[PDB]
Amino acid sequence: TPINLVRDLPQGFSALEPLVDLPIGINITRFQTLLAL
Amino acid sequence: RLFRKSNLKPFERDISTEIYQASTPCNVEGFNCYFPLQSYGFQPTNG
Repeated sequence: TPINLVRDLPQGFSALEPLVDLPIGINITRFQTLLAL
Repeated sequence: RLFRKSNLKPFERDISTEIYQASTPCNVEGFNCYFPLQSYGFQPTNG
């Protein structure tokens, strides 16, 4: 996005474009972000 | 796998060795709770 705005999210619109689908399946849950330091 | 708590969904894998409680709860072999897996007697003599 061109996202810069001022504060919080703006009133705009756009959409994703999928990249890949890999075969994990196997009951996926508990997504966890990897924060840096 | 001969025992499982709940039926697996289509295209699902169960490599876990979770012991099943097939009515007396267990915490564990011989009777009423077994190793989930069971082996095949594949022998040439088998029909």
